[PDB]
Amino acid sequence: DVQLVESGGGLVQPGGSRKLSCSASGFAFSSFGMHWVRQAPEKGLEWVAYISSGSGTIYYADTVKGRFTISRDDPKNTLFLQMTSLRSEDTAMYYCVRSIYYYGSSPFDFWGQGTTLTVSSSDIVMTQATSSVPVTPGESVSISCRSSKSLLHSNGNTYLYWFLQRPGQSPQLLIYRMSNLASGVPDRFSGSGSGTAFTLTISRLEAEDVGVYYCMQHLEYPLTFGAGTKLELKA
Amino acid sequence: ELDQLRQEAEQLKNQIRDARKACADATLSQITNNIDPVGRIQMRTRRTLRGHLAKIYAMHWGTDSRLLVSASQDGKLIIWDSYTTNKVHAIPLRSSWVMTCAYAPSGNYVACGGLDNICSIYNLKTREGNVRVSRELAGHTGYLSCCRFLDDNQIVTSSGDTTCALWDIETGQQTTTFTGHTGDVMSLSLAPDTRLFVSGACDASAKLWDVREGMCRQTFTGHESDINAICFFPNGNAFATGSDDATCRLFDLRADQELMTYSHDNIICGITSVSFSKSGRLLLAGYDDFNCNVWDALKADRAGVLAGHDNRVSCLGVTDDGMAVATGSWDSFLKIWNGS
Amino acid sequence: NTASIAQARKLVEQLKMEANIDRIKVSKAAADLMAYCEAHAKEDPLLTPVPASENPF
Amino acid sequence: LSAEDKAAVERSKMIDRNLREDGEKAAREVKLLLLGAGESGKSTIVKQMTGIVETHFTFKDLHFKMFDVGGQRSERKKWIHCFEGVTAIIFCVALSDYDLMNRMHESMKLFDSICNNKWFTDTSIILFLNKKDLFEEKIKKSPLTICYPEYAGSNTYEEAAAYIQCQFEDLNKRKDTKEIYTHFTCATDTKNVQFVFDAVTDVIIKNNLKDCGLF
Amino acid sequence: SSLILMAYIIIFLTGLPANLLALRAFVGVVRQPQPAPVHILLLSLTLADLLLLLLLPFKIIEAASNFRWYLPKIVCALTGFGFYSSIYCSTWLLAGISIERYLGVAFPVQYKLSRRPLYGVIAALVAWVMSFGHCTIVIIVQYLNTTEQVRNGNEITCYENFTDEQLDVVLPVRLELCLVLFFIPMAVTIFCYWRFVWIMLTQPHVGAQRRRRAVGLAVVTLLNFLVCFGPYNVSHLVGFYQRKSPWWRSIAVVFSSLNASLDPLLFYFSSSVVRRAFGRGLQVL
Ligand SMILES: Cc1noc(C)c1-c1ccc(C(=O)N2[C@@H](c3ccccc3Cl)SC[C@H]2C(=O)O)cc1
Repeated sequence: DVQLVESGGGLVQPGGSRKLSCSASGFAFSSFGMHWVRQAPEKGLEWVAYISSGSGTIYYADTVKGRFTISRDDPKNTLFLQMTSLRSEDTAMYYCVRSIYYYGSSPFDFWGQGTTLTVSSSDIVMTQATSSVPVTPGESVSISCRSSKSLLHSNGNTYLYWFLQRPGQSPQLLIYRMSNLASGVPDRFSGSGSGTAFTLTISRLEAEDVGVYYCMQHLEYPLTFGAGTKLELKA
Repeated sequence: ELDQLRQEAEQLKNQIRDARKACADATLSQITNNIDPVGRIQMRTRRTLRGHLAKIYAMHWGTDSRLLVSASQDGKLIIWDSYTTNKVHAIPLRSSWVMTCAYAPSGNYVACGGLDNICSIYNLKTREGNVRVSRELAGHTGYLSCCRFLDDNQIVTSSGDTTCALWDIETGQQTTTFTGHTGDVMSLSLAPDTRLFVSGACDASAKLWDVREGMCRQTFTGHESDINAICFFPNGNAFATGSDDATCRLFDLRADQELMTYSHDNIICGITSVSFSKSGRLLLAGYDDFNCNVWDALKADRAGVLAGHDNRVSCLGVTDDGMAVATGSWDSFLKIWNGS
Repeated sequence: NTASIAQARKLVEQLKMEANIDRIKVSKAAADLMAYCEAHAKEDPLLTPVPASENPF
Repeated sequence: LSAEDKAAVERSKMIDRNLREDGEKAAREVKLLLLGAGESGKSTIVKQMTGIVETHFTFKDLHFKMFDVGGQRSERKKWIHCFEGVTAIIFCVALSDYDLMNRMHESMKLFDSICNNKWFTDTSIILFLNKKDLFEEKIKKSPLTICYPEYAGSNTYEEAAAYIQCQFEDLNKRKDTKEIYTHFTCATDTKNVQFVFDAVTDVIIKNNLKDCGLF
Repeated sequence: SSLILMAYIIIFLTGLPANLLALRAFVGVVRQPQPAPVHILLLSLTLADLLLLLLLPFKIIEAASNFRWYLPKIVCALTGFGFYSSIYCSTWLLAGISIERYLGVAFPVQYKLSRRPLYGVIAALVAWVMSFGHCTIVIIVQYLNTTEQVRNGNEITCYENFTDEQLDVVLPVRLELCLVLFFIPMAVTIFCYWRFVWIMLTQPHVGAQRRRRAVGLAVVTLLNFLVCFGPYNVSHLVGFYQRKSPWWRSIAVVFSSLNASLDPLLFYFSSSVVRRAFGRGLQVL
């Protein structure tokens, strides 16, 4: 059973330091890449940092570059994120997301539970549709998405990822590479697109399918999540 | 009485030979004289794959014509990415004496076997990032020789106990046992319809079996040494047979007799792998002289020589779309050949 | 002993059924092989080389 | 290359490091093949150190791998090329089987084929003439005339054992490049492992000179 | 001096083409799986020999001019620096190969268990540092003491005519190079080959043909070390006693250049007959 537990959250004064620990159990941590994604209260998702399997390849977001440092302990199966010079804009729920070269891509299938963190006081932009779409069971819903730069690479591969965030639950990957379906995802989800315009179609709607949909691009690094589309029951 | 039964066997053999001669009107060489010759075919290596630390004994292509699996004596199975020359996976093996490998049509499983008489099957789509073994098939006395995948639940396995068997994934039991081979069988090829297969044994005989029942529908003879490789024709009612001598024979299921013989005086080495093209016009066969020879499947005339290995070629492979040819040898090197 | 008798009768039954099967002429079988090669010749990268633009190696 | 393409390339390089580490470690282990004929003292030397049985032991900080292929029950020449390149070949021949067509003639025939095999034209052969204790109690009554008819010596163990060893010594035609080591062991013997260490030491010397280009 | 010119071209026309085949063969082995420490030393020796052969045409220009001619001053300093330092680099590299050979027969178990390509890199780098470091220190002091300072390009030693004053500093330096960069490798090479020969001769389980092809090769390699690199460094000791630069140094350099051409031949072992078969087949085509 794959499990990711995050600990090390609490009240932090501005300008202080704190360490976030994400424990990995039930899978090979050494061969799995790791990502840190934070969600501000009542806001969307944004990438923070990523560490490769061999810890020799590390990237950082522009906002948290320099102040934030990430490290991993393969024998202890624990991910570490040491933070310095915490501001009031860092108040968010941090998620540790595993990644691996799977099916020719690097999906984000499993997401951590997350931990609270409150501080008391050239990039491709992905534009989403309206963030308030009233839906009813039994209907078909299409969610649009746009990208400033074409995601179609020279190898014929389009780097698009679709995520579902249930209310009170960690985000779950549904569609990766704009055409493939993640494991455990019902077949009702379909994805299509060409270059910059993308859409996601659901054949049959269910009461458990509500939540907020997010779109992210893995073209360059610099993975910018979408604004977010929220689906709510009409009744 | 055993002597009377033995004499009756010769009478039945004579009747079969008489029937074959009656149906033998002309020869494929006589009918192919009016067709245009293929000519000279030049093949150049494109991607060379390295990383094996021992001789390569088997190599099977995937359904997508992009993923490649190779087995070596070092005890590791490497899943190669042909397009970019990358290692998708490296499956360690408990036994470093394997001589066969297989790729599932769906790509979810990879099978291997060797002198341990166990056909280990590994899962590639695990929740964890590692490749975990799924089932260890036991029950064979002789050494593993070849294994082929019909679906995700059934696998046909030929061993050195002069007996082929069909296994199950969920339960490690022999669903169907094939008996009738008097010698060691070291190769096996499956039909496109996944209903019949041909096994080449050490008694210079090729036997056609049926998966559903298990009896031998037809038997093919003509060779003078042990048959090391066999491959079904694209169409489905023919196959090419290569033995330890320096000749290759093409047999027709409907004719139940040898069609055309590919041989030359300049070759005195056996064939370790036999493969066909997508259209079936090109016959590719490996050899022990560190060379791979391309034969015309209709005219018995050589079209090209694939000489790029410093050791004996042990395995051959052609993709599903026929857009590439992979050749493995004992020099721990894999090469992909294509035209221009 | 009985092992030889059992083996001998099994081979006789195996050979008897193999002999009594339907067979077609060699020329008819040879023509079918030629027809398949000619029909699929245009879609054979090995026999007919493809340009570098469409060649993925 | 794209973002995920670089990650896939890096993953392949990580496997290359693992393959190199495993290959280097495997190159430091001496590979030995056991080819006893009809359990002629084959199991009495394994304890003194399934189709294939692998026995691993360490002597003088050197890792040894012993492979037993007596249970294959298949054609020998279909897999004898897989073991080509081993450090040495360990051969076990009983000495009390002369009285019991003959059990040593099969051993002589089996020894003749492997010793003259193409894949083993330079591999050292370590003959292990065990069961010498039973030879003392058997040669007193039953002589060697039954096994070998062209024997002119007496029934003494000193000269009869040499005759059996000699018959196993002129069975190879490539005497100028391949050497056969012979030893007389028993159940109580404890120096059998030492002899194998000295036998493989010479093979390492030849390999060492080959690597440096001297030979 | 007439025959000095002739010998240089013979080395150049034979050592250079043979080195490229040797370099191509040795480069592949290092890039081949599981390289040996001796193979790295062999590759380094070929590179040092190739460096010597590259500057050979500069030596061909000399000993054949009519005084006179065209020749720069910076080129003289750089050509002499590369040519002579490569001799000392090859001297230490050859001693390294002799060390590996001795450790093979003497300690086959330890050599097999404790061999890594890293040791070959360190052994080569010691030869690179010792040979080039001493020459670089010599070259910088020359210009630091010359009237033109703040540079290291050198303005002396274009034909090695020290008239009456610089002899007080070259001879102590020449003695130091011979005693350090030559005698230390010479002591190791002689001792290692002497022990190796007396070990393989007394080795019980070695074929008669193997011994002849092994002891003979070791003697030839040892003889080449004492003949090619002998007169060049002996003159250093003779110069100090005679208080003058010996006049026969030019002939001694030619002997050192013989090692660059002869070394590929020493490595042209049984694979050579494959080239003869390859050459015979090429002639047929
Ligand atoms: C004069 C003077 N003033 O300070 C120093 C120091 C010197 C001085 C100059 C020359 C030498 C000298 O004999 N060499 C040196 C040299 C290296 C590179 C290029 C040319 C040369 Cl000649 S190493 C080989 C040897 C030679 O080539 O035979 C010694 C000392």
